[PDB]
Amino acid sequence: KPIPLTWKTEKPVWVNQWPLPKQKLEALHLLANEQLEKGHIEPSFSPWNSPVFVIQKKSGKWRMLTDLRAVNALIQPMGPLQPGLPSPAMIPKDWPLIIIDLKDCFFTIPLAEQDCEKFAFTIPAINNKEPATRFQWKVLPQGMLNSPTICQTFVGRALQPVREKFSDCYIIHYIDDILCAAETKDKLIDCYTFLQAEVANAGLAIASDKIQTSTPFHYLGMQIENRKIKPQKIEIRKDTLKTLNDFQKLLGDINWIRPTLGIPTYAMSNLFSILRGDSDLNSKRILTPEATKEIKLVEEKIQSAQINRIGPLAPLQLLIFATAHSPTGIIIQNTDLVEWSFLPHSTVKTFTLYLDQIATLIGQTRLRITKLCGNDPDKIVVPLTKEQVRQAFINSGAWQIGLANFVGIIDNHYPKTKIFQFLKLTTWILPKITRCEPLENALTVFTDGSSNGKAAYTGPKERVIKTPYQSAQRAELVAVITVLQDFDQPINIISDSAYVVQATRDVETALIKYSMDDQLNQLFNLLQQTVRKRNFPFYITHIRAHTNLPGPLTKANEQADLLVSS
Amino acid sequence: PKPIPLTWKTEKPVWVNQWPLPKQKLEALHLLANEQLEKGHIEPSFSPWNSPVFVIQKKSGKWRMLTDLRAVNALIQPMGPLQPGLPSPAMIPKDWPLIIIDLKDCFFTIPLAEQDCEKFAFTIPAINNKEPATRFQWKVLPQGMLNSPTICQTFVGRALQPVREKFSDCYIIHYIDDILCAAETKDKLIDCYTFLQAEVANAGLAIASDKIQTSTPFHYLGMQIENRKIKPQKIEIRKDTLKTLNDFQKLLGDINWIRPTLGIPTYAMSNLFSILRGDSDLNSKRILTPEATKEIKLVEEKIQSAQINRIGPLAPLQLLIFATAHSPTGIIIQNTDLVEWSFLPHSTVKTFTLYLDQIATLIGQTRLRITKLCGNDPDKIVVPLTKEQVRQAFINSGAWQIGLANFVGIIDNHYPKTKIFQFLKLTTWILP
DNA sequence: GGGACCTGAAAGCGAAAGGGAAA
DNA sequence: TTTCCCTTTCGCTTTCAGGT
Ligand SMILES: Nc1ccn([C@H]2C[C@H](O)[C@@H](COP(=O)(O)OP(=O)(O)OP(=O)(O)O)O2)c(=O)n1
Ligand SMILES: [K+]
Ligand SMILES: [K+]
Ligand SMILES: [K+]
Ligand SMILES: [K+]
Ligand SMILES: [K+]
Ligand SMILES: [K+]
Ligand SMILES: [K+]
Ligand SMILES: [Mg+2]
Ligand SMILES: [Mg+2]
Ligand SMILES: [Mg+2]
Repeated sequence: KPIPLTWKTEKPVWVNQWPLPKQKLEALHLLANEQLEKGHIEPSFSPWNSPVFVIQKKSGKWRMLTDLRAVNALIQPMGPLQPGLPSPAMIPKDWPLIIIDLKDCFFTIPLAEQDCEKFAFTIPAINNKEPATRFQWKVLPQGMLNSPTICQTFVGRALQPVREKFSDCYIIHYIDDILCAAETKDKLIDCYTFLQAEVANAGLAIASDKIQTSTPFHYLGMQIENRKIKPQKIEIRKDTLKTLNDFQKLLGDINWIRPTLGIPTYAMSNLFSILRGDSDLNSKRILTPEATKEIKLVEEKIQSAQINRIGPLAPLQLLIFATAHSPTGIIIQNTDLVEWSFLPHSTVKTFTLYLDQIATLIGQTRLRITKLCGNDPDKIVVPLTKEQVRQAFINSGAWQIGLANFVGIIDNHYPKTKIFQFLKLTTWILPKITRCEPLENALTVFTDGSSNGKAAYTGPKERVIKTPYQSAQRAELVAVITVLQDFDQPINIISDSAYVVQATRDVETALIKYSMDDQLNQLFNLLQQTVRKRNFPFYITHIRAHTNLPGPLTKANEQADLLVSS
Repeated sequence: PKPIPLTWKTEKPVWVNQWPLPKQKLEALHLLANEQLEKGHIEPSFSPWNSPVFVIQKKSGKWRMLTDLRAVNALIQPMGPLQPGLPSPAMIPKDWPLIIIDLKDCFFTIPLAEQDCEKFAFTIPAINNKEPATRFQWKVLPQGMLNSPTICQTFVGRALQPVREKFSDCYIIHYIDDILCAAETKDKLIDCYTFLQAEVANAGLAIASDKIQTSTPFHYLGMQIENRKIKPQKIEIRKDTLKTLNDFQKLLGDINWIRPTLGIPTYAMSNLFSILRGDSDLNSKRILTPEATKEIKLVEEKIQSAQINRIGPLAPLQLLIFATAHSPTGIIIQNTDLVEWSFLPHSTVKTFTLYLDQIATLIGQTRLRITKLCGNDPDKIVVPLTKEQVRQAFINSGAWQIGLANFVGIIDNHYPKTKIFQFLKLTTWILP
């Protein structure tokens, strides 16, 4: 018995049929009468009416749609069943396979008797002088919000016995697009024969004109060979790049092929950055020569790059590369690429630390590998020493969450292949200049700053600066920068501002967020260059601001505070 | 007994995404779902509601399915102190014998109203999305939802409602995870009991006959006070870590800042605060004198003094976890009151090289303790984790899954804004 | 102008919180 | 004692791609 809809309200709604152009009206008539012939639609007397219209298929044929917005608003949603595309890479390499696409899928699945009255419509007359003929759907209308859940449930039940009888067959099912793969051509034939029976028993028809048995196959937007896989779509809009909307179109194009063709987040930095500005789709945007170098590099990668069908018996490995901007991950089986794993260009925090990004990526890519092949990787390769992994397990909460229950191997031996050599790396993975603890036998500098724009340090040498800033924090960051410049030696730094202390201690390995205050971005950027250009290490900590306790650190903090008054 | 439907703040469906799981756990999920399908406790679902599920392997090798019902529970509409003119535990005649049922010993199979089943939905995902997910909904209340106090209290009230009425002479009540039925004559009682046993078995409450206990009010009320009593704790600032100027300056900053709130005169910690005098090098050594030690004991005494004697009886408890060095610290609180401190037993700490594991183990242990003190889970656990880090922990950490099994309260990282609680968060405490 | 459901990515912005001065 | 100074972090809107 088929799945009935739940209705909020029984008050019928009438939405007027709208006019159609001759060519489209003929097509509507052509399809509408054929469904009648098949008994998929029936004459209607219902006080409900929804518009119907046509659009072009890729076939070149037309599609009968029902504009069911007002009717859908009265139907309880069902839960979704397939969050994203299957990956072809998990179809075991060198396995013969067949691709099936059911004919007028939604229309072959019956509606519960009582719901048919609600999916009623008006077909205009070929002639503007002659009256309209009215029908209703007895089958899933293309336009109904639950048609997809119902179609998935119906076909899935039909395929379930095929899955059970051929447990060694790889069977992908997306809505009505279906793949079948087996080890041997004989095993594929037994598998397929069983399938034909079961789809027919459920009253579903295989489109014979559109069956695939032979390389090269096309499935869910991918070109699939015996081993090699690439996106079908081999072209990005690069010609006319004058508006915001033009760049939105090109970057959406590139995004879709990123995961298979291996474009790192840093290689698109210049293109992504041009998206910033006026919200109007028609706002002008200039193509920069850096943005163009980026499009050349993408275009070369489209031609060369690929992913690979895997052995069904071997586990996967995860490689994490210390790439510029943010780490990059590759899911791999020995030398064969499965998928690239990438991080967002824009960030949440002001200061996103590279070690937390590694840990986030390992967690996200572990889940993806688990989704692809049903297990963690047997090995995760990280651009970290034994000692740094040890320190990360002790000190990083993100690393602990990232690698919780990871039973395999962590190591830093990358494949000796040349293929990854092009990837642009960073050396700012972990803090090497910024110290966790005070340095031994080192000068102590004390910094402060005021909303009057004055900044100073004191201790073994003194200085006051007039800074352009009207913030105490911004003034003090200029003091901290001057301290890191004027003490070409190991230094300890004590500041009263939590803010200055956290920024200074975190910038070395940080992704600095693009804030709407450029002035602050320039300051954090200068602070970061200052730390990175150091010859010697430094350590910075917080003193509570106005304690008036005894001791030398209070004394010097009070000197700094006086140096930046009035 | 036609089930009454639950009260909801909103009818807007909440969908929390199921995450991929490895085959072994997907196989275990299908196995357990079929087991429950055969008992008629779940059925196939098309709901727009979804709550995530995960499976925990016992050492037996068997799996148990847990559901994260936080999102669904947050939408339950709480009810008021229904049947408040019913008798209190104090008002029974001490000459009467008392029958004691422990609801933790029992098993609950509470049928849901047709309309409520859809809200308790979940998904088993498919490897690689190669097939549509299998979806299901509970036809009986999932056991975790009993940790909502409202639901539990309402259910037992309805279950006891007819037995109480008919047996006017009998006094039958639900006191803090114990169902009590007591009458003056031993045999007048046994009649009342066996009616009740049969009545609540009809509503879905399995009662364990072996586990049942018998005893007088005076023994009960008196033991109850000793069973659920707050542990007085002579808590101290940890001193072994205090070695350098930098250690003392940080700690004495936080002490001096909280000092007014503790009512310690400014001049009265001069021996302590003078330790800052000397070598300006941050790693230069400093030692507490006996005098300085006695001044630290003033701050410890005031912190000890904040611990309440007895909990308020209406208000739920909360748990704060702090990410202190070595091993994490918990504090049980009832809103702004400090109740009691919670630690891992010190012997076990070196066993867990994953700090995350220790957070999870502490939460499980303290949840049990909180249940002992008040009869319920805390309604909030405050952790040093962002919502994204909580979500990743549920996914990756087996320790986290075990520790937060059947938790339906709030998990967040919003700590109190009271000065004392800010001071405790900045300092490290231990109990010798 | 004209349907449904899913996935991923980008920037910008409004809501709410953290901290620590101000009422 | 709550009730505002900002600033930073989080959630959501609004574009683009893509799948049957
Ligand atoms: N733009 C689209 C494309 C597809 N579908 C849904 C309804 C279709 O029934 C199903 C499969 O799409 P097809 O392209 O296979 O269309 P048909 O099922 O009509 O198949 P065919 O053209 O082979 O008859 O997906 C949809 O609602 N809207
Ligand atoms: K199915
Ligand atoms: K950025
Ligand atoms: K900051
Ligand atoms: K949803
Ligand atoms: K209970
Ligand atoms: K879907
Ligand atoms: K944009
Ligand atoms: Mg089709
Ligand atoms: Mg300062
Ligand atoms: Mg005032």
